[PDB]
Amino acid sequence: GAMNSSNYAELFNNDIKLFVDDTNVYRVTVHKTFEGNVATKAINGCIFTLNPKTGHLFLKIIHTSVWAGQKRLSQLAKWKTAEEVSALVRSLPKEEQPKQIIVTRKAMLDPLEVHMLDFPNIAIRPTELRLPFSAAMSIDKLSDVVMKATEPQMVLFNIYDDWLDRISSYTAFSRLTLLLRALKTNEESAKMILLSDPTITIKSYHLWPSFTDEQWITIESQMRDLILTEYGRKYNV
Amino acid sequence: MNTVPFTSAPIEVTIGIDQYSFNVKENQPFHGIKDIPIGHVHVIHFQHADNSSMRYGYWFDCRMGNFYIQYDPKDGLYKMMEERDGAKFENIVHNFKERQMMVSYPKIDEDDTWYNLTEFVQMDKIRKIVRKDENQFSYVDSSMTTVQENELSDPAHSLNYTVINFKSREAIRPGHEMEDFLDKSYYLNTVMLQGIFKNSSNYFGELQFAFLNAMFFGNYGSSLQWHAMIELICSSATVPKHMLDKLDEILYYQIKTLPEQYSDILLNERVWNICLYSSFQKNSLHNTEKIMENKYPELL
Ligand SMILES: O=C1NCCN1C1CC1
Repeated sequence: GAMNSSNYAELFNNDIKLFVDDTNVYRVTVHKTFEGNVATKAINGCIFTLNPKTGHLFLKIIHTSVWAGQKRLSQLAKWKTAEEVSALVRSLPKEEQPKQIIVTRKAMLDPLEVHMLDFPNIAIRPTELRLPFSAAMSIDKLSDVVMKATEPQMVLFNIYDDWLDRISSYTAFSRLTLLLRALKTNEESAKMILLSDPTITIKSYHLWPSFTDEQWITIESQMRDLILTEYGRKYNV
Repeated sequence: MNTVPFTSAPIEVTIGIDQYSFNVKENQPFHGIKDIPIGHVHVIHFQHADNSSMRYGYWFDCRMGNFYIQYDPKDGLYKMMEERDGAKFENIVHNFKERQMMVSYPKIDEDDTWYNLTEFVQMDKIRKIVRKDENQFSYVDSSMTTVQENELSDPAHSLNYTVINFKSREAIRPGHEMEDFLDKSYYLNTVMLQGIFKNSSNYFGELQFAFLNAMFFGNYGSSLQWHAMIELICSSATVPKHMLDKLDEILYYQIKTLPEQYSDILLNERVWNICLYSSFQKNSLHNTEKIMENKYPELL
């Protein structure tokens, strides 16, 4: 059934599973027209498809040309997401195909179920977790890969860098969701935390900085403070 | 005008004949139902006084044979049987009529209700949904499950309605996922009407039979089938104009005949609100929308 705090360790067992987040697929800027009406302009988007055990992130970039001449784009966006996830699964060797796909928004359930009818043994699940994957476009290198695209494209990234050499996939996921939650609540401060110290760099083949174990504990603490800080600034506490 | 005699009435029972019903007391001198209109299927149904559990009954067409009812004290129910000896049967009926031991099918001359509820229902199609080929009549009761219910357990006692499933490869053309899921016209017109039912009359017949089993027996799987067949039409953008107009008439008479006190269990809020207010056909069911809004405005 639905994925929640009670069955949270299931994410890190040995059954292949993917999270699918569609919140960055259809992105627009809203603006005024010369006549003073309002119009939207689409910008490039992306499907965020993540194996939480391995960190492998199948980022399917959605180029604005896919919307051309189409109506009801927010509805289309869900079906386009389901089409691309289904195509991804079909492209994988059988032993790499997931046994479950967890969608972060319940509105993806029917589009994905219909696109995956050919795969009756792959469970399509919702989740009660409020996961911060919309903030994926606050990861500089990821945002850059999406905005520069001139055509559809999907790139395989590892969202954990080399962390699994030193920590478990439970801890890596926890660190990821904390970083993304922070970037979602206050992107400027979060990014200030992550880069403030010019001696810690991001490798050319890495997304996040090369923190020692001790520095990650400092960083992680500073993100919790930020999230708590903002929760106060927000609610006045 | 045809007759279904009863050997006797040894247990107290409420007897239904189509949309009519009457109470018979234990060992009361009741010997059947006369003046049954020829030209329609009919259903004769039963609810025992001591155990309202299991409504049960028999679909039949008096043009297909001479049928009577006889209580079986071993299986504990009123059973329909065919009498092959035509002269024995005529003589039984004439005797019971002379002794005035029969109730008269109580049809008001003005009243087209039963026709309107069974317009497309044929006995031959009933017998394919309810498989028991040695009898000309068909038994249905409250508990019988449908083929589709059994997929999700005794196959010989099942209602073999046409399986409809909106999230199924049958309903969804590869590469037309979104189109076919949001507009079911392909599934209605190509898969179901052209492919399986052959014409809209057979589709309506199954829809009407499904409603009548839901109403008369409280058969839950029949109610599921009735609503699915409605939803498939309402969720299609492209439906022949004559089908929509006929559907509006069919549903009107069904909603009109429904017991007011059973509306809570016989009508699916989601399907009806979707069909009348959100679907492609939200503006095509004028008679049905008007009676629903005046009779069951709570559901909506
Ligand atoms: O890990 C990173 N950072 C962004 C580029 N690179 C992947 C594409 C090879």
